[PDB]
Amino acid sequence: TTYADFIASGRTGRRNAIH
Amino acid sequence: SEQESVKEFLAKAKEEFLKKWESPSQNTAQLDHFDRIKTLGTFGRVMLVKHKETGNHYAMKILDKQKVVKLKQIEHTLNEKRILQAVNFPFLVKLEFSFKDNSNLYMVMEYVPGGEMFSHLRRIGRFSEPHARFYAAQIVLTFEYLHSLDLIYRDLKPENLLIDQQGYIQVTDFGFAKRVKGRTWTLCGTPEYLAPEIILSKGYNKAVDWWALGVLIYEMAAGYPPFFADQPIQIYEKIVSGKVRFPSHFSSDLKDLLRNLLQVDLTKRFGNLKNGVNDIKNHKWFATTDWIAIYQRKVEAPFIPKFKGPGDTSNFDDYEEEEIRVSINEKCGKEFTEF
Ligand SMILES: COC(=O)c1cccc2cnccc12
Repeated sequence: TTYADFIASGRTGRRNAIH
Repeated sequence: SEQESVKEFLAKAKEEFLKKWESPSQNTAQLDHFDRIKTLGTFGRVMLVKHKETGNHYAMKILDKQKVVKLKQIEHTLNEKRILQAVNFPFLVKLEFSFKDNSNLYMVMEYVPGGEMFSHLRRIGRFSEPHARFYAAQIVLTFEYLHSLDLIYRDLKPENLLIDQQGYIQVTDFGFAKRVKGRTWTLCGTPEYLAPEIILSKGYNKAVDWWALGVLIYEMAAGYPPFFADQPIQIYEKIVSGKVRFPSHFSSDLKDLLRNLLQVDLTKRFGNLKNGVNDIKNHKWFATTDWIAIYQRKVEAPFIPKFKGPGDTSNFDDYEEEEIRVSINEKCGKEFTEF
């Protein structure tokens, strides 16, 4: 499932800004 | 005589903002007015502090001047403080004091004890559509306000949206906010939330905030963002592709709103057409939204965060504590003269 793929991904924590 | 119009309301907001924009407050407290309690989040960090004279709790953002210079964020930091001290809206966090010392810049804001939307959203998985709509409506009104002042916000995400004791949103982190008429060019934001025209280095305008609202609504209602991957470059490839997939549980109204906010052609994007924000406010997905009642904060919120008293931080994660060191020599004084 898409949800399972998100939860296993590396970007489920707080996301830093970029600049 | 006649009741006030939206145009008259926004004109009043602009006059109020411009007075503070043109004559910013400076140096309105100092560090030893406060007791340091705990780090709430992390060029610096935000700390829960207690004001000695009043006993009020505040959130104090501390920025290391040398790290700001090294990260090339000087002008962005000057933007942040100049804008935050001039705005006034029910869903924008209030700056109470600002000051600087030899080492740091300080922005002391109202303490919003309910924690980040991010925390609640990840824990519960996803919000119901009525719940997501309640939060989205506050962002729609907030961007209507900000954009009328020629401000672009540029960092919408659940991490920056704090929940107050009434269950309403407080927007924090104006680090990329900028007052601009026409277009600007800085590659900044958070990868998941960048509009295609930012990625493509085209020049862009306030329509990037409406794209970001589409990302936020999608993430609130799905529990994951519309474009995700393990590396930002793969996120960017998905964003510019023009393709979005929707959960089967999304209503038809939600999908229609999102196809118009997550519209890669900024000239066709809701919020950026001739009717402006009213194309969003009048959309079917918002048909149950009483915009005046949201603005007046008289709508019952989907939930109220747990609160154990003043100074309670149970709705925030724990962070490693580090001492606040102030050098005996002034750093970067010239750069931050107007702060
Ligand atoms: C990481 O930032 C925060 O946690 C934060 C930032 C700005 C204002 C606030 C107000 N009450 C709680 C937290 C905050």
